Amino acid sequence: QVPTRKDYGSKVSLFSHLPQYSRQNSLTQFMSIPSSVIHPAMVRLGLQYSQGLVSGSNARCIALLRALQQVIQDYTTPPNEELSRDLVNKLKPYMSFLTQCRPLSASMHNAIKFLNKEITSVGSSKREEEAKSELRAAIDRYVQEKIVLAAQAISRFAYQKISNGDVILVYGCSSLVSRILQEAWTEGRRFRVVVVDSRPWLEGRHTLRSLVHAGVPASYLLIPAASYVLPEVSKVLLGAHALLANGSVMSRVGTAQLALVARAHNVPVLVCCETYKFCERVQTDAFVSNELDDPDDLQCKRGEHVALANWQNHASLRLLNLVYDVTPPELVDLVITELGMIPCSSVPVVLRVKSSD
Amino acid sequence: KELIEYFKSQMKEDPDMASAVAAIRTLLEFLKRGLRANLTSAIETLCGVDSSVAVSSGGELFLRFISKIMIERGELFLRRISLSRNKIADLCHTFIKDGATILTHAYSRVVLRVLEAAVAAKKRFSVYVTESQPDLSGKKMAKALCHLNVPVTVVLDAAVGYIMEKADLVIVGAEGVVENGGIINKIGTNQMAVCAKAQNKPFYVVAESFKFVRLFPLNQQDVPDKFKYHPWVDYTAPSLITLLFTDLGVLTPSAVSDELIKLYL
Repeated sequence: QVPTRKDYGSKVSLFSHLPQYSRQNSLTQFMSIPSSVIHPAMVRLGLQYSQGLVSGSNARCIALLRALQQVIQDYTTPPNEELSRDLVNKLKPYMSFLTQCRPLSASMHNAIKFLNKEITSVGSSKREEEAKSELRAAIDRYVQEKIVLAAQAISRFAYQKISNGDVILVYGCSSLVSRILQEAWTEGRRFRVVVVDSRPWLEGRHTLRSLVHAGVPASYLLIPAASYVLPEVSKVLLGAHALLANGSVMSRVGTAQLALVARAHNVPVLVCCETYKFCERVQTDAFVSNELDDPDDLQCKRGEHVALANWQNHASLRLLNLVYDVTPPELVDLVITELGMIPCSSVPVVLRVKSSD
Repeated sequence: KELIEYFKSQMKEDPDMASAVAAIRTLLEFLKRGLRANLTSAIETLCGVDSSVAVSSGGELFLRFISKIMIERGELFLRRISLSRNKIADLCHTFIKDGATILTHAYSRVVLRVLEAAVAAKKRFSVYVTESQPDLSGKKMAKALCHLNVPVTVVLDAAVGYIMEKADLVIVGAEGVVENGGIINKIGTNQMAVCAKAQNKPFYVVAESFKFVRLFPLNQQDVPDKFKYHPWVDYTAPSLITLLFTDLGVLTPSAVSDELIKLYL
């Protein structure tokens, strides 16, 4: 059986209901080396989630669908049982193990929902390997269109907005915004990018390398220098991880802050999100549902005087590094999807017209 | 009426001269002829011609400042008023950055003085002048600034919300300053200040010290009707104003109330 991981450190009194684990210890210390309860591709996926090797919001969904292809390929049918019920009952502890490794992104939630809807609608007269081929082909078509065709459509719809001679501000690491910047630089736009990064992940270095390798002139700075440079910045690109029912933008933790400071400097912000990453779930703060990272990650070496080394010996000391927040929907201007340029109030509209209604 | 004739002779001989300066010079000329104070009181009861706030404000401040040393008192008072504008330019022109986009209201010699002091310090900037048309005076401002060899663009009156996002600072010369820090000016100041506040642009007021009137309007109707006359006069809230530029220094809008409490009307 799969046990629960022990909560690490002293939690925030506002975040006592949310789990906070550590990357030092693993859950597979008390599991079999031939993976029998959990699928071996699923425990491989949980290891590359828990150690932080797959951090992008689209990369988690791609690796999730590849592991689901490896599970469905390694699926067998018992006697007098249907695939459309047994696969539903078997994939739930797999997703529970993946949730206990690392909290799921909403892209992965909608991927689980779409796969459950597809394996629910498999007919009883279909054979074993024929339904396996149908499910693998459905996953392949799904990842094919709703990654690369939506990415090309959002790239063209943002290419027809970015003009010549402007400056663009980005935050965090996202493959969609970086692909927009690369395909805007290659097709003829001449611009420079101000890259805003934040602690302790420091994931802005990835898109910094991606913009220098693409030939784009780049500028690198942090959250406090964004207030210094936004009087010169005319355009802000952002990478959204989830869009809610009210039009909120779930992204990295420095998103609503940067959008508020950009509106204070009259700089329009632009989030870029594909339509499968939407939510019928809604929240208004970063407190009722959020991911808790490592409390040992906030420490750094400024000289030889690391102060947060023995932070657990102080009883009145709390360590917190939030992953997700939400934006109020009156702060974000663009929502660039593959259907066209929509505002934030059109997210449940696109949910309705893409939910067969 | 010899007082209005002397006022017209002092105001029409120099078109670049203010009206309140000529009014206080007319009061001093009546003080040259007690009988001099009675003649000054008679002409200041008889000077009800100009509807500007600065004229009545300077008249009230000279009526307090007068109360054999009255002639020399008015003499160095007019010396301070005449030497005010150089201190205005020298204290105000240090804020304009290079390559900035200037937004300017209708014609006044004070903003022309600070722009010629700004180009005197080797600065390059573009100026957007609102046309401000109950009468074409912003065109006269753009003509007088085109002779200054600075890039000026005649802007339509209903485009101050159109060009606010590209004009980084808004410098407007006012013709009358009430106690709390608000200003009484030409009718298009209120919409420009509201569009600058909605676009977070710093709204600067460049006015002298004799324009400190002891009034307190709450609404657009609470300004007096004798200064209104299609109105010519609006009111700007002091929360919409960043700084003021007087001869006593670059002042926050809460400093005018301090000066008027220390002056006691």
